[PDB]
Amino acid sequence: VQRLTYRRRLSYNTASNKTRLSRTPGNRIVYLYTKKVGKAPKSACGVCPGRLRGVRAVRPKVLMRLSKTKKHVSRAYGGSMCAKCVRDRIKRAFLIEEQKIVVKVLKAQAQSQK
Amino acid sequence: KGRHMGIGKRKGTANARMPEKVTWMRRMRILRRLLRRYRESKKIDRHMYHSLYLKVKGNVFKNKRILMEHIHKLKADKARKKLLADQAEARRSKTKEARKRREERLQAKK
Amino acid sequence: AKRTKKVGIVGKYGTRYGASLRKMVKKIEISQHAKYTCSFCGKTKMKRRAVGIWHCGSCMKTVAGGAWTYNTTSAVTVKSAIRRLKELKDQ
Amino acid sequence: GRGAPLAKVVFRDPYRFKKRTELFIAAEGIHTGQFVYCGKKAQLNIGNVLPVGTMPEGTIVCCLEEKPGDRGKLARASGNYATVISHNPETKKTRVKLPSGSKKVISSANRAVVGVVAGGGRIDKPILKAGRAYHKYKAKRNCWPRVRGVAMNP
Amino acid sequence: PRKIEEIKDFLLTARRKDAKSVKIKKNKDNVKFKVRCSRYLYTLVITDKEKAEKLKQSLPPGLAVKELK
RNA sequence: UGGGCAGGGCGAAGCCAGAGGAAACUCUGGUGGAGGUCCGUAGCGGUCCUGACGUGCGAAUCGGUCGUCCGACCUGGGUAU
RNA sequence: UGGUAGUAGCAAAUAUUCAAACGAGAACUUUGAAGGCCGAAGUGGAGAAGGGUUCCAUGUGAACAGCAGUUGAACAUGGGUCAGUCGGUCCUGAGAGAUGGGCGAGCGCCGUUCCGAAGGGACGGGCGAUGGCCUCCGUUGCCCUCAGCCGAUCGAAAGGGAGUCGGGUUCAGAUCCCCGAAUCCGGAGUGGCGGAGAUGGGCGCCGCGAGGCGUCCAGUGCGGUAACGCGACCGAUCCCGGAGAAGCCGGCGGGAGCCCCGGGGAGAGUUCUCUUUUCUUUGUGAAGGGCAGGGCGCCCUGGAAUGGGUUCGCCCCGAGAGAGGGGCCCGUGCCUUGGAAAGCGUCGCGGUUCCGGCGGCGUCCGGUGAGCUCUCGCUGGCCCUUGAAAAUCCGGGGGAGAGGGUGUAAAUCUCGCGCCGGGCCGUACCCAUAUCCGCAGCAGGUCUCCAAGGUGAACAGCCUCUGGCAUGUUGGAACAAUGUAGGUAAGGGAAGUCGGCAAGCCGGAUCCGUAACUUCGGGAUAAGGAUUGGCUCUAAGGGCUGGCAGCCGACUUAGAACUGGUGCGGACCAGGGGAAUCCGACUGUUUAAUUAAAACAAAGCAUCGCGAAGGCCCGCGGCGGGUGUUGACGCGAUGUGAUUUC
Ligand SMILES: [Mg+2]
Ligand SMILES: [Mg+2]
Ligand SMILES: [Mg+2]
Ligand SMILES: [Mg+2]
Ligand SMILES: [Mg+2]
Ligand SMILES: [Mg+2]
Ligand SMILES: [Mg+2]
Ligand SMILES: [Mg+2]
Ligand SMILES: [Mg+2]
Ligand SMILES: [Mg+2]
Ligand SMILES: [Mg+2]
Ligand SMILES: [Mg+2]
Ligand SMILES: [Mg+2]
Ligand SMILES: [Mg+2]
Ligand SMILES: [Mg+2]
Ligand SMILES: [Mg+2]
Ligand SMILES: [Mg+2]
Ligand SMILES: [Mg+2]
Ligand SMILES: [Mg+2]
Ligand SMILES: [Mg+2]
Ligand SMILES: [Mg+2]
Ligand SMILES: [Mg+2]
Ligand SMILES: [Mg+2]
Ligand SMILES: [Mg+2]
Ligand SMILES: [Mg+2]
Ligand SMILES: [Mg+2]
Ligand SMILES: [Mg+2]
Ligand SMILES: [Mg+2]
Ligand SMILES: [Mg+2]
Ligand SMILES: [Mg+2]
Ligand SMILES: [Mg+2]
Ligand SMILES: [Mg+2]
Ligand SMILES: [Mg+2]
Ligand SMILES: [Mg+2]
Ligand SMILES: [Mg+2]
Ligand SMILES: [Mg+2]
Ligand SMILES: [Mg+2]
Ligand SMILES: [Mg+2]
Ligand SMILES: [Mg+2]
Ligand SMILES: [Zn+2]
Ligand SMILES: [Zn+2]
Repeated sequence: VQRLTYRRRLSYNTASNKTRLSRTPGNRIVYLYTKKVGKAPKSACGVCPGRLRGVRAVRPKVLMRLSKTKKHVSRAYGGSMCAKCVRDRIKRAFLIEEQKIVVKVLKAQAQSQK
Repeated sequence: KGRHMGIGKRKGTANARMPEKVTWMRRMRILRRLLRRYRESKKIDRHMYHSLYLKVKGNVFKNKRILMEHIHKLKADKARKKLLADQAEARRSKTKEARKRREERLQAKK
Repeated sequence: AKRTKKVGIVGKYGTRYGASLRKMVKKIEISQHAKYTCSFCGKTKMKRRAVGIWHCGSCMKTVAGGAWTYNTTSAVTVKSAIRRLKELKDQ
Repeated sequence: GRGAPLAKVVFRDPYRFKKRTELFIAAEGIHTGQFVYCGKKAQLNIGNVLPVGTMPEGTIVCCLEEKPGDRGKLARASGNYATVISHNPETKKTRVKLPSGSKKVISSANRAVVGVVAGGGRIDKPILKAGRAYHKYKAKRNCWPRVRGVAMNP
Repeated sequence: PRKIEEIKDFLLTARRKDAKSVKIKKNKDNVKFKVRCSRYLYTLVITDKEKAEKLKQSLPPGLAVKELK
């Protein structure tokens, strides 16, 4: 059984120093250092725990090299807020304004009676 | 073949040699997959499947053959009970339609 | 198969800390670990996230409450008293 | 290291386009997504914070402000509250019964959060072992392993 | 690297200025054309032998052709 | 600010099934693995032989036997008194 | 400088033997053979701290390596460390530390946002100057206008931190040197090109038509009901959000690496008998494309009790369950480019040498596993513990503004390519029973990664494979006493001794059984019993395909017969037990180097002070500082010490 060593001067099993096993074309098992797994961006709703879909879950600095369409989605608040809260905000924004209009109409009727 | 495995040549407990949790989860997987195979083949209905699922979780049937034999006898007794009910319901329907036809015949007379 | 007869969740402490202390902690441990019905969703999915902090599994709504119970007698009494005070002051 | 939970409340700045965030002492009965009103004209209900000079006698408040503009320094521990007993419109001073049992006169211009502090009843549950005590005090400060003086040398 | 599946696109790639050399590797049951560019070593994989030699005759004259083996 | 701690024993809450009962509920067989829990390695420490040595391997070490070994656990580096 | 005295000693960790070579000389160097040890938590292979030439080759044997040495980590000669991608460098954590200020006789001290005029920046607009085909733009100089920040700055070779892998090469260096494939960041007048923004509609005409001229209009994309997708698809000051960025533990599932089994090949071991036998090898990088495989607290149709779906456990469901259809993320797995050219195993030729030399072949088919390690994912438990910031990057709301009037179109592009560069410092070796610290080649101490086969519960102990070593600062000859380390002892069984000190007895597993007491949790492996080997059977515990048939694959449990000199957890591993007293609740800590305890500590209990111009305390000093990012469920000062009774 082939026993292998670190290929870097860091000899501590820290978070950054995590490796995997890969077989070289020379028929040899050699450590290959793997970057930490990225995470999908979280929505700005603050209620939904599920991470956003359609966005690459890579390390934050890797987002520079990615294309624009692979970082967001074709929607309002797309890529930073889930569609569930988006449609809820749309409905709430409409309904609150409608009630405000109704309140102003009631105030107008109250002043007319006054 | 079974040699060199007697009580003398055993230093660990039976739990360590074969964990109870693993044996239990093996049985649970086998019985539950058998139950859903029967359900998808329509050999058992949804309600019987649910009741058997809970009874399996309750540690009733230790073996797959015991479970399927229990299913077979339940199906046999239920089918006969359904046969008796269908005959009685058919006879009741015959009586009800007979008196209804007699009533409508009397109304046709009047 | 009722495993014990008197001690319940407090049985994890074994024969330590004294009987009176164990029976006194048992009721509070039951209260703080049993899940309560959320007043916003109706599902019995209220868990004590931290000291005095309760969270809903489905509503995902965080409620400030008692250390070991969802709402203390002092809290509900104060809430009723304040509501009556507002009614009396504002007619 | 604090026995009382905190609530992060976000207001809209009236002088520039921004959303200010602040942390208040959580009063039990409050929840996320709730509208909390702060000011003189805010009505009397749990969660709102308004000056003492407006609230009636016998009310229950928390995070009492010792001086006008002090941001709240009195009655801000878990399960503790202050009761407003009487007012005095002349000199604008109000007597408040502190949780320690003493009554203090307070200017009627400082604010106080209505309700009791959440997280009450903590002392009711007995600490059971050194482990609970060690973890309780490690967060706060190094004062737990108190050696009695008589055990020491002179 | 890249795998070119068509033929005319490979011809355009070979005629591109970035192509410094092209090499022909013929193994059993396959013929490969590797064209070296500044970034990618494009490979064309074909099985028709007479079409492969037609391709090598149609290669631009300005590219360094290097037969392997 | 990082790293680390074999294999087993006892079996807390929670949950399932069956039996009994008017109810309250009570029993039996299961799953579950909680514990400043137990045996026991690595590690940490040093009870006894008051063993060995005692101008020594050593200005405090060595052998067997030993306490603990999921947490008031052990440990590196940075830093403060 | 003597006697001691050629004395004490050169005794911790099983062990060496034979032949040859160099050499003047060999128990000690080298080679070959044999016998051994470390036994994958190593006497192996590689790091960090530390050391600094100890690393490599040749020569010498003056001195040292407590014998000797042909040997050395000794001495003398010369070499050896190559980076955009490995780290430092960047950020900030606990902290440290200037300016303002205050104090101080004074060197200086306090203090880190506080008793501060703390901005050297900018979208845009205006004035004026320069250069280039003075078109348009760039550098500016001045003015208008806009602008928060949290404190200059230091602080990690284990925290965050974009981006290099495969093969080969040396006496010594390889993610650095050669070869081949890549990738990140920055830059760009004429953008070097292609593509997007893109080229449509209406009307008047000509032409049989296709199609061609003349006028207006639109054109910062398109698609699907949806999760969202497509190759890009303008955009400022401002604002919000995310990633960076999270504890410990348990269970389970997926994927790799290792191990195991049945075969094909190639090469070696045995063949007095047998063995279609036994041992080694039997592969593909990073970055892309495609497809498996996992996960979803994502969506669409429809709405359920006779309740249903479902895990090892759970859990979920009119706030929309089962049944279908889709959408997204990871895709480290498989195929392919890379890539068989290279590597490896064999057989054969060459250069008589100097050779990444030349050649043939093969580098194959399969199956399972509570197997071990790593990683990914799901879920749950615990906290009077809630388990870090910043640098940096991205997305979103907004339309302040820009771009052209129908084309040679433009502003603008996070799309495919192209062009150039990436500075500075370390890079050898040792890493530990001989390269470090202990005065030394000192049995002491010194932070981590990789972990095979058998037995076995096991990373226990024992034996073995890869790898390493010569028995730990000497050898030979005898086997006296007294010793140190192991044992064995007839009969008695603690009669010895302060004292069962020491030694000895039990000991694993399976089937029975288990008391006084009790805080009801325990005591408990209580106590006390029986079985254990080998061989041959029987019964039971499942998948895949088409109550049935066939084919597969594993480990177990129970029962029975036969048999051995009653031996059978046969080595190793491996608890003596009971009855009471005192003290201490217990877990834990304690006098490093004589005292590990009844001592200390601890949860529990009971007091005291303090509502902030405050209590306790520090400070020479200060509008000083710690508690305090604190407010009586808090902080500080005491006593007692589980529970019950008082
Ligand atoms: Mg780092
Ligand atoms: Mg996208
Ligand atoms: Mg069990
Ligand atoms: Mg302390
Ligand atoms: Mg003393
Ligand atoms: Mg323990
Ligand atoms: Mg002694
Ligand atoms: Mg002596
Ligand atoms: Mg123990
Ligand atoms: Mg002598
Ligand atoms: Mg020695
Ligand atoms: Mg080495
Ligand atoms: Mg050397
Ligand atoms: Mg010598
Ligand atoms: Mg390079
Ligand atoms: Mg200073
Ligand atoms: Mg710095
Ligand atoms: Mg770092
Ligand atoms: Mg590969
Ligand atoms: Mg469904
Ligand atoms: Mg080859
Ligand atoms: Mg917009
Ligand atoms: Mg090196
Ligand atoms: Mg080593
Ligand atoms: Mg030294
Ligand atoms: Mg020896
Ligand atoms: Mg020797
Ligand atoms: Mg030595
Ligand atoms: Mg005897
Ligand atoms: Mg005898
Ligand atoms: Mg005697
Ligand atoms: Mg003894
Ligand atoms: Mg006992
Ligand atoms: Mg007594
Ligand atoms: Mg004690
Ligand atoms: Mg101490
Ligand atoms: Mg001592
Ligand atoms: Mg001692
Ligand atoms: Mg006292
Ligand atoms: Zn949401
Ligand atoms: Zn809810």
